[PDB]
Amino acid sequence: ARIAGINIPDHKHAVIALTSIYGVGKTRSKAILAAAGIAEDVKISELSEGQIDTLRDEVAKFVVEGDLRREISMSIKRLMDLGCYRGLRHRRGLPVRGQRTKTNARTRKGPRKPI
RNA sequence: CUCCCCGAAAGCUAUUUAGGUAGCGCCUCGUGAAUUCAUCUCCGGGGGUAGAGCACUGUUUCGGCAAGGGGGUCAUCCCGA
Ligand SMILES: [K+]
Ligand SMILES: [K+]
Ligand SMILES: [K+]
Ligand SMILES: [K+]
Ligand SMILES: [K+]
Ligand SMILES: [K+]
Ligand SMILES: [Mg+2]
Ligand SMILES: [Mg+2]
Ligand SMILES: [Mg+2]
Ligand SMILES: [Mg+2]
Ligand SMILES: [Mg+2]
Ligand SMILES: [Mg+2]
Repeated sequence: ARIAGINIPDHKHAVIALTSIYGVGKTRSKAILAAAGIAEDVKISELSEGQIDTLRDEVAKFVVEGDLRREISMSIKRLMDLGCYRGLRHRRGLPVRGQRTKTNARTRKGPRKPI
């Protein structure tokens, strides 16, 4: 119950439990169990250590966790120092994908700030 | 009424005490006991004043160095220069 440096739940199906890894969604979690030869509905509790290791190498094929967290942070970093319009939206906390800001946009702005 | 000898104090402590009083200090008279007491010289002592000084406690002026702080020029998301 220790993959990619983190601990994954033991009472959950293998397909659901693997999604606890930053960088592995339901699709990738479905591919890994396929690449290892394990069913999806099997709890990782009753998984032999001879099987967990066969999952760890497959997870190594993907850029997950801190390496992904550094790639995403670098991508944003590249826009912000560039001065491009997208990086200016990241600077000012506004939405970047051309959404309306007259109303809404509270996910990027946060809760309301009275005058 | 007279003569002879010595000769103060106006301090301390306490006091419904403060211009009163009490004990002590200072005056007198008597008795007793030590080279007892004083001056000077030499010897043994502690000292924290005068003066001086500025390590300490504070205060003070000038210069040097400078953490830092602030005021600005950009930068500005974080940086920062
Ligand atoms: K818009
Ligand atoms: K008296
Ligand atoms: K007497
Ligand atoms: K004599
Ligand atoms: K002497
Ligand atoms: K001094
Ligand atoms: Mg999806
Ligand atoms: Mg639109
Ligand atoms: Mg006389
Ligand atoms: Mg009384
Ligand atoms: Mg009276
Ligand atoms: Mg003096």
